[PDB]
Amino acid sequence: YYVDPETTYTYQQPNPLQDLISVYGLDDISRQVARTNLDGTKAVKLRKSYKNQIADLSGKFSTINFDWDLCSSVLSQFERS
Amino acid sequence: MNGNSTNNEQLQQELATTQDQVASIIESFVELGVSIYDFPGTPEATKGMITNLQRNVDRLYKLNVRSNDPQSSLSDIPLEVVQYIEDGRNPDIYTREFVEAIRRSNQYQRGKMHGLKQLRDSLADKIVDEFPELKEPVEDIIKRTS
Amino acid sequence: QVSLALVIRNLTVFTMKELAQYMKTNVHTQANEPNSAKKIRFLQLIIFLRTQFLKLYVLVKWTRTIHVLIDLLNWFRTTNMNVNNCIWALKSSLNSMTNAK
Repeated sequence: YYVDPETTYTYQQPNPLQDLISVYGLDDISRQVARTNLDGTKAVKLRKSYKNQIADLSGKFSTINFDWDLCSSVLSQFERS
Repeated sequence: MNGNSTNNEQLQQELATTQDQVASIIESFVELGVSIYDFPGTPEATKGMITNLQRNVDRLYKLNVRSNDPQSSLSDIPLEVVQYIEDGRNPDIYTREFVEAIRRSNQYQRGKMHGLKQLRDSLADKIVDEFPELKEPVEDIIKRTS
Repeated sequence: QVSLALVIRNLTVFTMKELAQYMKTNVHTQANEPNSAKKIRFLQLIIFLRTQFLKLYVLVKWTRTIHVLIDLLNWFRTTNMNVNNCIWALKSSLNSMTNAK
């Protein structure tokens, strides 16, 4: 009854059965931040936030219309007092 | 292929320049804070403070101008990422766990696809077996699905 | 998608507004307050602005690393809740059609 030879359904693209990571050559970043290396050992220690991305900079991150000349002069007068 | 590589190189160079400028701004701010904390009040120190403030303002203005260029290659950060990065760490466990959930979802998808495939294969086989007269549409059904 | 240039411009505008407000407050603040407290407040404001600019620095570094993982991640998420929505729609359809049974 509903068998229509004119109604053809095409495969969904991209196919989830195939390796969707390698479809567009998207393996570099996945390998970069992979859970484990090819041998299964842990690559780097893992944590949560962005703090360790600023550790190289100097500092102690323990806890994580307009007249510029006039303001500079005011600050200079305040400091000289 | 060459155009994509050239665009990537230009974007990387622009981002490296922005990174260097912001690092210089941060270093200048650190020096400004150090001078403020250890300010002796001498006129030379006051002139140095004024010069440092002017340099910081000029650097910030230049960064704002360059980063706002429509032709620059700079032109997603979800709020959940901002919430997660507020915990004083090295940002890896969020990606680890969420990629693990992604892989679990993908494995579930593949397993359910295999299960459904075997389901409809067996159903087609038995419908052909006990109902040969409907065998011809069933294969077409596969052609309608596959 | 939010453009990085717009975010940078908004951050710079907010920094300028905060600096202008701080300068104005120091202007109309009575001179009886010691200069040490004003210097400490200015240092704290500078530290906060530096922290915001360092967050922008980290975002810039992330974009330099950048989208491939982000694109795959978003596509897989979309597939996941599309499957979940299909399951929920199936359950709702059966619940509705049980009456017609």
